[PDB]
Amino acid sequence: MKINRQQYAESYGPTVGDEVRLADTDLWIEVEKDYTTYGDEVNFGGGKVLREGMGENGTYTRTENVLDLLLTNALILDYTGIYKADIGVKDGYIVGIGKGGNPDIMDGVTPNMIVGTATEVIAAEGKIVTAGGIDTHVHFINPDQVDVALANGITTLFGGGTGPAEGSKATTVTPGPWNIEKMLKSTEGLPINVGILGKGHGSSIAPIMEQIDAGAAGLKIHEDWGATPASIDRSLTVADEADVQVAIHSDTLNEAGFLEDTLRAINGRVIHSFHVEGAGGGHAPDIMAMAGHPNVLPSSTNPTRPFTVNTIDEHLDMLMVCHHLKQNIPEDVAFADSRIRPETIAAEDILHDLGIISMMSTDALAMGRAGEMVLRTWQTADKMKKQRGPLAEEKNGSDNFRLKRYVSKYTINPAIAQGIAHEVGSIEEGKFADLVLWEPKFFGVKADRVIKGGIIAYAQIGDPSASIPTPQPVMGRRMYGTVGDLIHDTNITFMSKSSIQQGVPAKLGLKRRIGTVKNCRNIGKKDMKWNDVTTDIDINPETYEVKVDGEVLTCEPVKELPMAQRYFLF
Amino acid sequence: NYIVPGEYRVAEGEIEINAGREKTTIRVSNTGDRPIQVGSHIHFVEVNKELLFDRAEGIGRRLNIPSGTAARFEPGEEMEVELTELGGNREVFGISDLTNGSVDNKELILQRAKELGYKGVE
Amino acid sequence: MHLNPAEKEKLQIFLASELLLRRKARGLKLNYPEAVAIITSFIMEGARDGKTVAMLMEEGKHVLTRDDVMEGVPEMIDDIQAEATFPDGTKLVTVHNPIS
Ligand code: NI
Ligand code: NI
Repeated sequence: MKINRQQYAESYGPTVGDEVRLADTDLWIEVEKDYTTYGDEVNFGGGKVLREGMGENGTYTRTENVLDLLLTNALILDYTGIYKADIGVKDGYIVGIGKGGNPDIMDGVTPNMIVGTATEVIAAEGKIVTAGGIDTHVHFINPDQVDVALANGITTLFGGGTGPAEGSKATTVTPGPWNIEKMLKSTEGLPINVGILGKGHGSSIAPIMEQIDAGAAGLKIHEDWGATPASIDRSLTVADEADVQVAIHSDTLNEAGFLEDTLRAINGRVIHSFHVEGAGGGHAPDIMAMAGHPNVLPSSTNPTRPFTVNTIDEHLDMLMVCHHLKQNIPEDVAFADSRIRPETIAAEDILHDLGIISMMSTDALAMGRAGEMVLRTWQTADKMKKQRGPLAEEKNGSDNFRLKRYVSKYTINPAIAQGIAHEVGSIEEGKFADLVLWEPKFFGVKADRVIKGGIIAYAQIGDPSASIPTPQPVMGRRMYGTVGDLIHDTNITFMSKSSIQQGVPAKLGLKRRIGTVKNCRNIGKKDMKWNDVTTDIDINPETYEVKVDGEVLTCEPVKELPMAQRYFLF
Repeated sequence: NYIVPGEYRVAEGEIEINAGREKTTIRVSNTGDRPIQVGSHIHFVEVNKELLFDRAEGIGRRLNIPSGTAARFEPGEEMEVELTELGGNREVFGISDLTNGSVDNKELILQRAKELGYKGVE
Repeated sequence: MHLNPAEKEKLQIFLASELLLRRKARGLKLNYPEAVAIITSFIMEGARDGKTVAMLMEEGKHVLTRDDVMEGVPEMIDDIQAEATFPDGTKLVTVHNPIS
């Protein structure tokens, strides 16, 4: 007996060779392989397969290869591939990617993916499943920012801040032992994974280091605190001892040095370069030249992504209003004009497409949108396909190569850069079960269900008083993973090795899972999945033209984007 | 070219289910006065007692229908269905408690079925 | 007023439908959330008028047409479901393929 492909895909989600459009973009992803056994697909419901004696095993105890949760029929989009599989979760972690069910009567069942009495089922047929987004440029300014991030599929926030204090409104910094301890305590009630950055500023080691020992997971060097050679140097020395990452927003003003001076202070050490294009901050006008170096892990923030006809106007004014600039004072305007450049923003689209900028991030509430990292990543990929055509490396009509290059920017690469990719950042066996389900029509726009540590934390769901959950109004809502003590077991506080060894979690009464920051001083640009290109980026000091391999990198701004007015109420 | 957000573009061809497994066609009759609907993956010899068919032919088999679908028998309806072979370890536990072990034990399964009145044992 | 949880949530559907109707009245092609809001509020107000579930299931397919909405919106909306207090208590209305 045979099933035609259209019918197959409607029932079980797509299978090998089938393609799916991402939202209302022009981008197509193709199923590369499928772990199922045709005819023994898992599914749940009345008269369906996962029933006792059938696709559900009625013999094994939980410990005997039985799952806590099976996501059936997922279309996985990840750096590791675009393929169809069942996903098995146990103790909060992804334990199996393969074929789930009952070995009694089914062929091809992954041995530790038994559906038993202990197993919960999530039907992923017809959905795209990705890792939770890793946002490594977060300002902790307003607690309402967390649902905003969860609704666009972000599950980890790395950054700093104490709320709406001017230090935190400008810089991703939680300064000093006491602020760090207070924000670790605050973090106990935020339904998302968190890592806190201390102030990467000082001329003595101790003041910096004590922040790491208190529980910070890394450091931020920002020009508003003095992004000087000394502060860069001391932070990187602390980082190299502590095994944590340093992010940098360099000296825009070129006050103590030009880009080459900042690079000489860095001295070959590993560093994460935030908003590398430089509209978000950085040596004017040539900070984006950092993205060509081997020891730099480069990210963009999102308001420049991608280059649109309103981008410059909105930035020029944004910059003026947050710096209290005046169009009357000539220096103020020369400053704005040196910082907000059409030439570098256009080239940032193309550096993303080439794999030269490895990561995306938000800059949430400081100069970036908390719920648009995922959104703008895909809008950028879509714009580049239209302007540059499919990358040479593509297949059929698939955009699979570009899709793995771009999903990597907000999942695995940020995790790698921050020393937390043993726990999060990709759909792989042995990693925390932070998983986002998307309807294809809403892909990258609004997440269906966000799973945190193997329990749903956030969902687009309807009237709580109705007979069923689908009646209006359907809106993003916190789920049971966020309630009571469950918020501790489904989320991770990422901390330095020294704060963990010193018993900070116990000193402060932290109940959240504690994740260890590690392995981030011996990585480089070569470790950025699908985005590992090192090259000589030239930024002309007079015209701000960007050249890579002797060619000018230019593209036009677009008037319209997908994943925009078809979806949003405002 | 009209954009349907999230639409599929499926490849050409058909998907063959339960490929390379032996198929068997049998006649089954619902001798009861209420409707019986049977799922794809229930061990076929352990279905409702009132379904009359050669019970030996259900052993170690299930319906050869798309995973998660079911065959329906109205009161008094007789029709042919096609079965396919169970896979994996070819063991069945629970359900109607007729097998509880290997499906190779046909005489034991048929003895339990006959004693409990599952219609159609020789 | 003694508002319960659902009454207040559902007020927001009415509001979103007022917003969308204004947008439609100044000539715009409606988007996904706007179309859903207009059809949902139509159903709720029809239940408040005393229509039957079967009447609203028919009428709901004629509130907005494809030329009222953006490209692809018809195909994004497979159904619209809403629960409202009819004269005989709360009932569920499901409008299948409301826009074609
Ligand atoms: Ni910055
Ligand atoms: Ni920032």
